[PDB]
Amino acid sequence: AFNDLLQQVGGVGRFQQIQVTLVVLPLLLMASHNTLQNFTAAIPTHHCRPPADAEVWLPRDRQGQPESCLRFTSPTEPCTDGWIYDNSTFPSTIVTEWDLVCSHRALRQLAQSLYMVGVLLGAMVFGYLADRLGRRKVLILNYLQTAVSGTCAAFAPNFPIYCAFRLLSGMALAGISLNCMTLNVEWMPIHTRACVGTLIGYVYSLGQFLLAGVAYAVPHWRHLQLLVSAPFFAFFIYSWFFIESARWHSSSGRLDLTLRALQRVARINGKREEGAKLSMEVLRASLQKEASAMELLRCPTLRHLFLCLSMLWFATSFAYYGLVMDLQGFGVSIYLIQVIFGAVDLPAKLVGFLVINSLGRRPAQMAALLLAGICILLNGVIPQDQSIVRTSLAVLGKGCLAASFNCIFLYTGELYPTMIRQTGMGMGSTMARVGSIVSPLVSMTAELYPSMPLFIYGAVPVAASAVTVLLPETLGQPLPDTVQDLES
Ligand SMILES: Nc1ccn(C[C@@H](CO)OCP(=O)(O)O)c(=O)n1
Repeated sequence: AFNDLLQQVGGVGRFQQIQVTLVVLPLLLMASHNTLQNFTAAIPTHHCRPPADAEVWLPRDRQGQPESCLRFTSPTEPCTDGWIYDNSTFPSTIVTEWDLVCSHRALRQLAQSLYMVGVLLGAMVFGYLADRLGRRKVLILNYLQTAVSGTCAAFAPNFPIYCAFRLLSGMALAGISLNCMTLNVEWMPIHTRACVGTLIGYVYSLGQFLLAGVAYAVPHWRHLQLLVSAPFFAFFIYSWFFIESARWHSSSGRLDLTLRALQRVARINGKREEGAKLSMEVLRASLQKEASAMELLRCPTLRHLFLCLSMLWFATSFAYYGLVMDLQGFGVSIYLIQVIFGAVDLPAKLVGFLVINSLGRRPAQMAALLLAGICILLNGVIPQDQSIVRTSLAVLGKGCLAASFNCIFLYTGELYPTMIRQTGMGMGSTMARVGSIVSPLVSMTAELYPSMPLFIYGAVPVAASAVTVLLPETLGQPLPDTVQDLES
C-alpha cells in the first residue's frame, strides 16, 4: 500500500516537479555523446604529399580525381611521407591528427566499437552496484566519472589513451541511463508510470538538434569534445541535494530512514499535519506485506519465447546503429542531414501509437521491420549519382526503425509473465547492445566491396521480420500470470 502513502504525502508535488526535471535534464547530452563520431571523426578529401623537389605527380583516375595511395615513384609507391588534407569544411578531426587513412581505415571503427564495448559493462556493473549502495550514491559517481574521463580525452596525445577514455565515458553513461529512470519512477504514483516513460524518449531525441547546432558552432574536435563533456561538472555539483528513494530503504529493511524521508517530503510539499501524523507503527502496519536468470533455460516455454525476442532486439539495434552513422555520401552537408534524421522521429511515433492499437503488435512490428529492411537494402543498388531520392529512403528507414523500437518495448513487456518480467526486459535490452557492438565491426569490410556493408544492414532486418510469425498475439488480453496459464 506504498502508493497510498505516496498519495497521502501529496502525490505529485513541488518535490517531484523539481527532482524529476533535475534528473531528466542531463539526458540532453546522451544523443551527443553517442553519435559524436560523425563530427569529431569525419574524413576529408586527401592526397599524397609530393616531395619538395620542384602538380602532375599523382596517378589520378576515375574522372581525374587524384589517387590516395601512390605517388609516381619516378617523374606506384606507398606514400611514407604524410598526406595533405583539405581544410575547407573540416579544419581538424581525429583522422587528421593520427593519419588514419588508406592503411589504418579500421581504426575509426575500432574506436566506435570500443566506446560501445564499454556500455555493456557499464549497464552491468553500475546496475549491480545501484541496488546495493543507493540510486543517488551511484548517480553522483557517474556524473563525476563521465566528466573526469570525458574532458581528459580531449587532451590525449595518443590513440590508445583516447580509446580508453572514451571507453570510460561510455561506462559512466551506461549507468546514468539506468539510474535516471530507476530513481525517477519510484517517487511517482502508480497511475503515472507511463507518462514518465514517454518523457525519457521525448527528451532523448532532442539531443540531436543540440548536436547539429553545437558541432556546427564549434568545428574543431578537441573543443567539441570538451564543450560536450564539460557540463557534467555542473550536473555533479548539485547532485548532492537529491533525496534517496524511500522504497529502496523499505526493501533493504531500515524503516526509520523511510520515515525520515517521508517526513521531509511532506515538509517540502506543505502537508506537515499528515507528516507528523505518520508514525513508526503506521508504516509497520501499512507496508507489512514486504526469478532466477537461469530459469529462462531448462524450460522450453520460456526459452522458445526468449530466443525470438532476443533476435528482434538484436536486429533492430544492429540496423539502427548501422544506419545512423556514415552521414557522408548523400550529397548534402551533415549539418542538414542530422537535423532531418532527428526531426523525423515525431511522425514515426504518432503512427506507431496509431497502428499498433488498430491492428495489433505482430502486424505493426513485422511491417515496420520489413519496410525498414527494404528501404535500407535499396540504397546499395541505386548509384551515388542520385541525391534527392537517396536520402528519402534513409529517413524512411530511420523512422521505421524508431517505430520498431517503440513497438518492441511494449510487446516484450506485455508478452512475458508477471514474475519474470523484470529480468526478462533486462536480458532483452542487453541483446540490443551486442548489436551496437557488432554494427561498426561489419562496416570494416567496405574495403572488399563498396556496398557489402549496406547489403548486410539490409538483409538482417528482413530475415528478422519473419520471426514474428511464431509469437502469440497479445492485443486486448489479460497479462499472463504464471508459466502455467501462459497458453495463448
Ligand atoms: N532504449 C532506446 C529507445 C530508443 N532509442 C532511439 C531514440 C532516438 O531515435 O528513440 C527516441 P523514441 O523511440 O521516440 O523514444 C535508443 O537509442 N534507446
